[PDB]
Amino acid sequence: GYDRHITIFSPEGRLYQVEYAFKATNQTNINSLAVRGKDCTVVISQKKVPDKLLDPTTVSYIFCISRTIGMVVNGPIPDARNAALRAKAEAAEFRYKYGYDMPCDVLAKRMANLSQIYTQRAYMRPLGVILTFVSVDEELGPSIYKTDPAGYYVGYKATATGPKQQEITTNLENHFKKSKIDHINEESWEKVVEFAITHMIDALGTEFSKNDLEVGVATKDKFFTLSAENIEERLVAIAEQ
Amino acid sequence: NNYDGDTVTFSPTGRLFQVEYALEAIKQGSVTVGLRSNTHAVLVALKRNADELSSYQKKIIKCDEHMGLSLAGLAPDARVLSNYLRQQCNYSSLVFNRKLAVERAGHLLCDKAQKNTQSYGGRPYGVGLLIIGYDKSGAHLLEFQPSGNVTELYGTAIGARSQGAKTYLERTLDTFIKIDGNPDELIKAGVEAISQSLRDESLTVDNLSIAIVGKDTPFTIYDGEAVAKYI
Amino acid sequence: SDPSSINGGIVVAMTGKDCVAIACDLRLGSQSLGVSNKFEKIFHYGHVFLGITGLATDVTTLNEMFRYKTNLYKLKEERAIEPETFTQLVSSSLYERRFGPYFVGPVVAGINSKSGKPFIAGFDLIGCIDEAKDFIVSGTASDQLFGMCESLYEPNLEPEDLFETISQALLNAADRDALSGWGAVVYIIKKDEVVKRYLKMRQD
Amino acid sequence: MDIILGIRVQDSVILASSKAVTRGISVLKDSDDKTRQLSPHTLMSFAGEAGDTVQFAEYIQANIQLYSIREDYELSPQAVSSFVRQELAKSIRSRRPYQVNVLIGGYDKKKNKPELYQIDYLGTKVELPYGAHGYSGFYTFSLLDHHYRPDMTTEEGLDLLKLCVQELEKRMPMDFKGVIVKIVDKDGIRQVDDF
Amino acid sequence: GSRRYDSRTTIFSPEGRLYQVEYALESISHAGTAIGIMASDGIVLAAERKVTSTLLEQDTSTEKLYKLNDKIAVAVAGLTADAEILINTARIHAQNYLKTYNEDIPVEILVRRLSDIKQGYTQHGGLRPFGVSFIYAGYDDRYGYQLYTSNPSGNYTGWKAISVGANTSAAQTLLQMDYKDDMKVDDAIELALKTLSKTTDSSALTYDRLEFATIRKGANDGEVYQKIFKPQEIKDILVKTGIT
Amino acid sequence: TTIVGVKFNNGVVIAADTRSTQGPIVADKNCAKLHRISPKIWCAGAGTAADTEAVTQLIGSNIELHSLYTSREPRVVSALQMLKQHLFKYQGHIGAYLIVAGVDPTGSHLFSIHANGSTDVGYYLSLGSGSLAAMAVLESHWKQDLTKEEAIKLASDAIQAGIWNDLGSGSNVDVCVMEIGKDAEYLRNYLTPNVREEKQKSYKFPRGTTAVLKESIVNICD
Amino acid sequence: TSIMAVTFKDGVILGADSRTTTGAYIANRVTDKLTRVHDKIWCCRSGSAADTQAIADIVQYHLELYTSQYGTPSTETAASVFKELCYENKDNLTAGIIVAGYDDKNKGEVYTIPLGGSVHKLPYAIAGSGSTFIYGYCDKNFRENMSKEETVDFIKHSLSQAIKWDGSSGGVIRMVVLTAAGVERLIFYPDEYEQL
Amino acid sequence: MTDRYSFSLTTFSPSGKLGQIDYALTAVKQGVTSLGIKATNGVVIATEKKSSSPLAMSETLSKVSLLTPDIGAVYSGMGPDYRVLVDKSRKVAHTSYKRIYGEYPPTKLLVSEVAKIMQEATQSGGVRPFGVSLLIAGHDEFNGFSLYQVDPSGSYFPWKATAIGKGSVAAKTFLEKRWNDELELEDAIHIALLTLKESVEGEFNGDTIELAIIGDENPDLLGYTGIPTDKGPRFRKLTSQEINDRLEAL
Amino acid sequence: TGYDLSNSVFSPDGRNFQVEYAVKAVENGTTSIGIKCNDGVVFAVEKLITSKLLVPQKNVKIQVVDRHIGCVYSGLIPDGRHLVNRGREEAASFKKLYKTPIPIPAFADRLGQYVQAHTLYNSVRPFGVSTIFGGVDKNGAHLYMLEPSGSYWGYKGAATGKGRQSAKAELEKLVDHHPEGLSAREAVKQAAKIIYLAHEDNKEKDFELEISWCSLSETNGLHKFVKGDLLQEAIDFAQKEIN
Ligand SMILES: [Cl-]
Ligand SMILES: [Mg+2]
Ligand SMILES: [Mg+2]
Ligand SMILES: [Mg+2]
Ligand SMILES: [Mg+2]
Repeated sequence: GYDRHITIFSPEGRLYQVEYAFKATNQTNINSLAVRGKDCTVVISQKKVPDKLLDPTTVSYIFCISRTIGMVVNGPIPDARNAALRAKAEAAEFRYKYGYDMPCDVLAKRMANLSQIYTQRAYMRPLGVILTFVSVDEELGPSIYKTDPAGYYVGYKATATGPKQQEITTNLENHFKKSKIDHINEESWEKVVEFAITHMIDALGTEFSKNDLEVGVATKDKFFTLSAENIEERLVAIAEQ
Repeated sequence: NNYDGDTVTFSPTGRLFQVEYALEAIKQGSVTVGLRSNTHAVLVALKRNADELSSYQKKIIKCDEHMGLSLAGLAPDARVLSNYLRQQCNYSSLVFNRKLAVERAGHLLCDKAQKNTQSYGGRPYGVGLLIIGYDKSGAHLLEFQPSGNVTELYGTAIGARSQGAKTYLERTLDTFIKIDGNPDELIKAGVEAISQSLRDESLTVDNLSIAIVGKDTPFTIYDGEAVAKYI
Repeated sequence: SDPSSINGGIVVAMTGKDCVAIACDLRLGSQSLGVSNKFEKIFHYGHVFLGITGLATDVTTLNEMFRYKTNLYKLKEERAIEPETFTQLVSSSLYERRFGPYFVGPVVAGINSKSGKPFIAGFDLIGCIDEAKDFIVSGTASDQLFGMCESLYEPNLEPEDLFETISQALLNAADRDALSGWGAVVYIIKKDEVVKRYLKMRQD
Repeated sequence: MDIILGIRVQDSVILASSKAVTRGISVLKDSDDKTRQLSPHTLMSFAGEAGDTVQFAEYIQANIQLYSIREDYELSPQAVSSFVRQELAKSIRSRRPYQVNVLIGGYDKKKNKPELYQIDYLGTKVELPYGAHGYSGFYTFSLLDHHYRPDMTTEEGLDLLKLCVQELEKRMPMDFKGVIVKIVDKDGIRQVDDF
Repeated sequence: GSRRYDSRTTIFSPEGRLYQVEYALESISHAGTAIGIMASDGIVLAAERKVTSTLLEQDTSTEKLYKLNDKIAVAVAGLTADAEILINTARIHAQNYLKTYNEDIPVEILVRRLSDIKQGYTQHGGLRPFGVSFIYAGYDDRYGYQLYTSNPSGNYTGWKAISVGANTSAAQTLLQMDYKDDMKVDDAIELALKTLSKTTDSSALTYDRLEFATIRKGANDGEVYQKIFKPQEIKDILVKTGIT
Repeated sequence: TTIVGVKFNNGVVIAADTRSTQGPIVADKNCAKLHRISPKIWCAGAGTAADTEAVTQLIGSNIELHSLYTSREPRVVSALQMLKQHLFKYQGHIGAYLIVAGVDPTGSHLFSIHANGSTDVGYYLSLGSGSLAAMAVLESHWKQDLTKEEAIKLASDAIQAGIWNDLGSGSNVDVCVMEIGKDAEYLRNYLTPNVREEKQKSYKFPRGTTAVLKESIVNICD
Repeated sequence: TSIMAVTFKDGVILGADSRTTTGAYIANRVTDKLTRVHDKIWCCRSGSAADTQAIADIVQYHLELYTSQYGTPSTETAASVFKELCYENKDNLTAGIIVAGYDDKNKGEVYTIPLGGSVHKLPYAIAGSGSTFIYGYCDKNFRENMSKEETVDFIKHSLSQAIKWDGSSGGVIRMVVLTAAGVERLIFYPDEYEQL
Repeated sequence: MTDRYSFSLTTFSPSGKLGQIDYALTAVKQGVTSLGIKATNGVVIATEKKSSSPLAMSETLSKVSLLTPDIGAVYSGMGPDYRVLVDKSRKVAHTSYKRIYGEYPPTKLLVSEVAKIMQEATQSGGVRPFGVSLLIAGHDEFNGFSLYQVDPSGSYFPWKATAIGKGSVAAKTFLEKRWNDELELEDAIHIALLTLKESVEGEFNGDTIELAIIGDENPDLLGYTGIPTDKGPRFRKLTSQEINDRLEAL
Repeated sequence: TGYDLSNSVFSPDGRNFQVEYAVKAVENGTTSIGIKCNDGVVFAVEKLITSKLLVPQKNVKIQVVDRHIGCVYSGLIPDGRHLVNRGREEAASFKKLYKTPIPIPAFADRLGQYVQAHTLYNSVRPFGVSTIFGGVDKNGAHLYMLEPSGSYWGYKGAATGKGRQSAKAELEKLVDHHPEGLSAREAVKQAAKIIYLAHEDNKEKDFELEISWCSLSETNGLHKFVKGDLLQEAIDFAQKEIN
């Protein structure tokens, strides 16, 4: 069945290469999670450095796409970096052509359209990645938009991605059922990060040191990643609680 | 097996079968030998004929005044690669007034051969070449294989039963390496080396092809009556 | 060497009460030499009328082009093109040759078949739409036509009156221009009849 | 080049074309036929820039002959003249335009009418009772305006043409070495041998 | 590389047939039947729609009969979308001819170019052919009234009467039976419907499952008029010949 | 042309005269020089009439597609950027001199664009042949903190200075007001201070004055 | 135009007049010729307004993309991007640009890019039509490692003189201060600087 | 490198079927139900917003899209394919019509352009067909209101009313009983809402239902005043609240 | 199945088997390592002496890129050269536009994106090499290892080829026993040792050692080869420790 090697329809109207691209999404065995504060958007991802020979600082799946947009990737790193370089270029071009900063949701749509093309054109393979874009949009406020190999995207109140994503998802659904609102009603991003890590701990049932996590924060007019020490400071606050 | 349809396909053990099959055409090729001292470098090539009415195919091609090669395998492929070399030697002279280093000639051939091993529609070259030359760092011998692998040597041989000559040279090393300032002795050591690869048939006047380059000798080719002196 | 005044010619359009009129001379010359006295400058595509002055080769080319485009329009849209729409098509088409223009001064005239409104418009060689309630002028005697129209014209003229006005505007403008005249043609256009009259004029 | 004339009478089109080919201060030839048969009932005379004239004429001829073979049918004079006009109208905006003016004389077998078309290098087409290109027009148009009638015979048209050539021989500054005259009618194309 | 996934749409079978053309013709044979009949004073085009739903908009619909220019129409059998690609091409080609020669395009010349396009898809470019067969009804002043058919092979031929789509074998025998040369348009109209009536895969032929057109000399003197019948007019002509 | 733009409290206003010329001749007495780029971004144009119209329409089209694509109200800086980069690419040969103004989610904006592609920012701007007459008025009467009604008055005064003193400008004043939180209001022929006086005489001819040679009914039907 | 950029103890200061001119008509008397291509890399623009804007927009885009991929660009890098554009398109550009920025390693740096698209690293730079009149003044009064206030005075006095003699120059004197502390905009009006 | 797939990936099988088009329609079959109904003074198009997670904000995903101010589209099948078709459809309305004639295309012609785009993915080299069926509802001055279905093959048909996707066979039968040629717009909205309840299993409210109309011109939605011939878009997406009002009196 | 016959095809587990097959060609090659030190990086490689006829010191395998970056690789040699040629074009283009020589992380992504691009289409074959590379820039020393999938990370120490597991284990030692850092001259010795210790996994033929290094202090941040006295001194240190 050659309908399983390229992106043409199978007799049941399915694209097997797209489906198998989703399965590569979990190749790295990392889970990621994004939530929104009042003033901010936080994204946390597990950081797993197996080899002792690796320089831990160079191992990351969070990217600074633009001054305002951050992106976390679930999938193998080569495809991840391919996607990050493209999104950086598209965000820079958009700013040049249209005179304002590319909004998170528009970049998401653009990267999704690019992915859709790979599902329809034979010579291009899908990228085996899922892209979670975060920012504090100047019109829409805190924003999370996520892209997959199908070319599908949508905005989220909060989201999770990875092998244990369903655990984290229901954990978060239950919080928002309870809280009655669209976001974490918290003043500082410091406490939203704390929320994010706390509910990842509950859902995954694991403890984290400062080198087991990776954190990206989006505020009005910058997106930045935290250091080991910024995270350690954050883990301590969670402990004294 | 299933993985030998084109150059763009690896086998599960990580082999490139079209490249290996290209290598095989070399092995079906008539033997040729190269070896060098510190002052000269020599090519000897046993030429092959179709039958008794036919000419003996030319195996040695001049690339510049200070460089040239012998071939074993597909001859038109040698014509292409030698022509490319001719152009590169030419470009070096016209642009930089510089004679192309034999080592650079090696790298440029490696890089040309390699492109055909990674792209669809292409095919690897089906010829092996022995490149000799005298440049600004002395005499040189190079072995080109169509996998793109190029190797600098004191001596070697390629083609049918090249293993006889290659052993001989491996023994003779410390002798022929110091045949400095004597052309006809280095040639003799090549004709002797090539004779280790003969069978049922031996070297004649329209059979043998010798080329030599070195310190005060432009790369030149000897055939016919001019090689009788060596049989 | 001024392409718009090699051949000569004029076109004028005018609105009246529930009617429009469009008129042109018949001259085609090569500078001083008059060549043809039969060169009409007004064409129609369905119920939309187009007059074109300027370089005669471009006049012919554009007619052939707008026949082409309005024919395909009709086949795809299953209805005749309206004056407002044709005007836009004329403009797009001229601006498409922005840096190598057709040397023409086209004029559109007609009555919208849905609304019954009378409509006229004119264009520069490069596609600018000049819309007017009253009159449009074009050609080598455009100054003269402007002066004739600006004094002779009054709103809401009846078809037979409008005929006299537009004819007198054209005839007297043409007679003060070396490159215009040699005959005239006047179209009176109402909701669903069109009369074409050939005027008698001086032949020098 | 220089002189090409055409008159359409009752049942034929007559084309007259000067015989001189002049380069510099030398008349190189005095028997040049400035015409191509496009189809059996269509004739094209031409004048303009050296080289361009014949190259254009022959190119048109090839195209029309191709059309004839493909459809086993002769294109009408009106149809040919439009093809020709469009070719020149394209040419005028090319890198190097064809500087050629033409008269096309044809007999339409379906209408049983003769037709004369005058087209200049810009692609300016016009149907006429009589036509000319170049300075010839400045003498003949007024002469024909006077002596021409629409119902003249082929014989009367030839005499009218004789009047035109005589006037051109009198007042034109250059010796154009007479004309070759050709008649296009219901029976095709023939050349008048003594003019 | 990509060679693995190439069907080779433009190759000969060992018998010297064109696989894809044959299979396109097989596709076309399941399409609503279309008939053209040529009379001494006009041409009829009649075609059956693919099995209607009661909720389809019957009046503002066009699946079978298209206008090419004022003197030429076609009836379609096959993929509608493929047909529209070719129809717009033909419409443009007609206009280029008119623009070039200031004369309406002769029917055959338009037919040949469309057939030549189809042919190209069978010989080069590795694309699937157009799954369409046309009946061309047209008039020109050289041959008068003409009928042609063209199919995915890009071969075309002229006819007094012809059918395409479903049950052409049945239909062609029936036309052959009752057709005659001195026949008038109104007889041809009657023959066309009576033929569809007998060949249809439906229970009975109704106005809502038909498209109908005529090319008469039915206006004012030596001039031609195309009539794409409205639904109500098909209803009347179906009654006027007593099929309903 | 004279065209102007003036900022105020809660928005921006642009205005223009309505004269179009071919040399010394007035081709159009009431042409519209205020162009809609999007509902709340309007452009006043001077220069080559076809070019201002074409460039304003093209960018307006691309802005609509952009707005649909981004699910956002379009911004002036986008129209500004697209216009400037287009004009610059054409090295001045597209003779469009534009005053771009509008309101968007960012606020109210006022810019000008030169045919070569350079852009300005200001509280008051004027372009075209009459721009010096206009700018004289703006430099005399402009102040920081204008009401809507003051800016309209200032703008139309500036255009009047052009109408009366520049031979390149005349006829009427069009205005368009873009206020934050409201619909743009396009005030076509806001002022008509050049109405033709009654003619002394009627030149309606006695019927039959014109000599006719032929008549025929033209067939426009099928 | 009169424009300049001056390195000093704590960083660099850019200065410019505010006059845009078409012939003798002042199209803009409040122009901003000090343009940001990055947080702390700015430039002074002189020549064709259209050319220098189009160049700055392109450079800003290039450095934004550079940042995304490799972090903060050096001032030298910014000057190189300008040069590349100015040099390779020398036939179609009329742009005299001064590039000035602040690193933490390199402190204040000034690069000038004249018409041909050559690059020149200098302690300070003057350019634009008005600059001719202050070569004398600036050469005599510039010292290395001036304080912020001295540098502001040096620029204010210099441009005051450029504006005084060059009819093409005029309006306000704008300045941009580039230090470790951040980015400060200064403006000085005619009534202050005219009677220095 | 680059596209070496210059041959068709859709070819005729010996039975004469076009495999990929059939399979594309199968994906459309699996798609969520969507429908459209033509009234005498309007058209309604509606579908179910089947949210993927409850953490997703389904307002951010528009299944019903404005194409021109008087034309809307909805679909059944693959969402990504639809999204890019809408992008191309909006652009082609400008490039091949508005930039030429200075007005928006009539429904049938815009539909014709989309069909063409879809037909080419059925024959061009190295692509698969679009896995969607579109319903396009619109108005234009000379044809009035119209509703069109566009399939993966590129074929399109005008409808009085119809449905596509999951429960289309059932829903089409529902629509045959209820549709008459005298329906007012509010009557068709009501029928649309009834037809859609059949095929929706979960929650059924204005937050899970997406519905738009092509009806009267909306001057309040224009964004400006002063040109009396510009009257505003006839396309209007009903709000969450507007739908719930109609679901009470159901 | 048949999922492994064409590059860029995902298998049902979400793998690209052709890339995995490329890795087998890498694992089949000679051993090569890289050690990151205090202010620099060291590279060494095993050159199998096929025959006496190979001229010693004259089939060089370590390659310089620009003036400050070293590259070594194990697998298909010509594939590695092709990759370095590209890296040279990439570094030249970066320097041309931005003046400053290309930073190492920047350079790493250039190769990464290029190698990754050869896993996107069926019309190209993935790279049959793993490449160890790095040097010194304005932010210090960097060592990288890049694989046929396009995957790369920064390394304290790295190894590839047939002796990779031997070398890896030996590298982990130095990381544990020098947590405050390793000097460049020390790393040159250790490099030599590890290649000798890794040669056991390939001991049919005997071999020629080749070392290079970039050190801010020892080589001014430039890439130089280790030859002569310093090479022999490290060859000897290694000969010590295999006894
Ligand atoms: Cl896109
Ligand atoms: Mg694909
Ligand atoms: Mg006159
Ligand atoms: Mg310039
Ligand atoms: Mg001054």
